[PDB]
Amino acid sequence: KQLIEFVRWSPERAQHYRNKGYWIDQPLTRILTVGVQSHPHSLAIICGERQLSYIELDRLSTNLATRLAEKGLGKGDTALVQLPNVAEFYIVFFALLKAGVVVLNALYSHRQYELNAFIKQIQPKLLIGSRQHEVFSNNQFIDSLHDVNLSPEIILMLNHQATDFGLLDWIETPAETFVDFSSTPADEVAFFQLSGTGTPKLIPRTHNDYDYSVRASAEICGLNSNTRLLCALPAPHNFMLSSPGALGVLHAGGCVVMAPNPEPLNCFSIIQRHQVNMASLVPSAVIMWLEKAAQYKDQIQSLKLLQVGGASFPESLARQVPEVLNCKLQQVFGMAEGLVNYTRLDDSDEQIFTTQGRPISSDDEIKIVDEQYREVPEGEIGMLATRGPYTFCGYYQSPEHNSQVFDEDNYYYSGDLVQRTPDGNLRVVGRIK
Ligand SMILES: O=C(O)c1cc(-c2ccc(OCc3ccccc3)cc2)nc2c1cnn2Cc1ccncc1
Ligand SMILES: [Ca+2]
Ligand SMILES: [Ca+2]
Ligand SMILES: [Ca+2]
Ligand SMILES: [Ca+2]
Repeated sequence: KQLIEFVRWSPERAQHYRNKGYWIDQPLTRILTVGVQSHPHSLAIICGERQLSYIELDRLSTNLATRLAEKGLGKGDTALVQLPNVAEFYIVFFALLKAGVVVLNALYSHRQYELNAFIKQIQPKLLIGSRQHEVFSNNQFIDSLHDVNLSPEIILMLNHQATDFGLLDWIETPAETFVDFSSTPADEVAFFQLSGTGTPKLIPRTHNDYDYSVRASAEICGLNSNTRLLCALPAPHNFMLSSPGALGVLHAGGCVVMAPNPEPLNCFSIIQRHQVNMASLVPSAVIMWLEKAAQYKDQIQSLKLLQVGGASFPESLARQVPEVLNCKLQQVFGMAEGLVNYTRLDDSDEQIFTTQGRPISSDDEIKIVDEQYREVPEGEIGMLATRGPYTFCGYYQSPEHNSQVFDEDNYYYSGDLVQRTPDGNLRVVGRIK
C-alpha cells in the first residue's frame, strides 16, 4: 500500500508552482475526462482503418482498468508495457493511469536485455507485450523470469496465442465483479519516463508535472480541435508523447494519426488520406522525407507544422523544411528528464532556423556553466544545468548517480553544451560525458 518512491520538489517550489497555476493537482486522465465531457464523439485516435472517438477511448481504457483492478492490481503496483505504434498503446496507458498502476513504457525496439533490467528495477505485477515482438516470439524470456522470482502475476499479449490472455479481450469486455480503483495522487508518481548509454534510467513523472508540460506545450504549438498529429516516432518517447505529442493533441481536443515509423511513402499516403496537419520528426527522418517531398508534393500539402528535435539540425537543412515540405518549422530541444525548449510560432526566421528555442516555462531556471561550474559570460558555450516545474529531482532508486548529476540547489546537469543567443533562445552545440 506504499506509493512508489521518488525525489520530491522542495515544499517552497511546489507551492510556487501551484500559485502560478502550473500544478493543478489533477490526474493525467483529466485529458480524457474533459474531452469526453466536451466532445465525446470527436476523433481521438486514427489507426490504420480504425477510428476511436474520445468516448470510445474512455470506455475502452475504463474496461481494461476494471479488469486489472478486479485482479488486485492497483496503487503501489507497477507495470511494464511494450507495444508498437497502435491505438492499444494509448488505451493501455490511460487504463493504467485510471487504475493507479505506475507504468514503464518500454520502447518497442527494446530487447530482452533492457526488459530484464526494467523488470528487476520495478518488479511489475503486470506485463503487456506483443507476440509479434522478438522477445515474446517464444516463451524463453517469460519462463526465465520464473527462474528468478520476477514473474508478473498477469501477462497480456497483443496478437495473443490461444492460451494467452488476450490484450484485446481484456479491453473489449469489462470485468465480472466491481473493485474500486483510482489514479495515484496528483503530486505522486504517475509513470516512469526513460533517459535517452547503459540501460535507460527510470525517470519518475508525477501527474502534476507531466500534465503541466503537456498543457503548456499544447498552447505553445497552437494546437486546437482541428489538429491532426502524425505519430511516426515511437509513441512512448517523451517527444512524441508530450512535446506536445499525443497527450498535447488530446488535451487540445484534436486527433492523433498513427504510423508504424517515419518511412516516407507510407507516411505520405497516411498524411494525404487523413489530411494530417502536424508532424514531429528527428533530423535523419526529415532527410528521408526531403528526398521524396518534391515528387509527392500533392500528398503532403496538408502539413502545416513540423517539429524537429534530436541530433544536429544545421541551418541549411532547417531552411529546406518550409521550402520543400511546404510547412512551418518548429525546432525542439528537450529531455525525458524534464526541460523542453521550443522555437515559438512567431519567432523570426533566424531564430527558427538557427536555434533550438526557449523553455516552456518562465520558471524553468537555467544555468550555463564552465568546467568549474561557474556561470559563463553571457553568450558563451557552457554545460546546461536546469530545474523547473516539470523537471525531475532524481532517478528512481539511484542515490549515487543522482548525487553526481544534481548540485546542492537541485539543478540537473543534463550534459548538454549550449549557448544563449542575444534574442533569448538556446543553441545546442554538443554534449559532455
Ligand atoms: O538530444 C537528443 O539526442 C534527442 C533525441 C530525440 C529523439 C531520438 C529518437 C527518437 O525516436 C527514435 C526513432 C527515430 C526515427 C525512427 C524510429 C525511432 C525520438 C526522439 N529527441 C530529442 C533530442 C533532443 N531534443 N529532442 C526533442 C525532445 C522533446 C521532448 N523530450 C525529449 C526530446
Ligand atoms: Ca469508432
Ligand atoms: Ca502545407
Ligand atoms: Ca515550396
Ligand atoms: Ca542527456
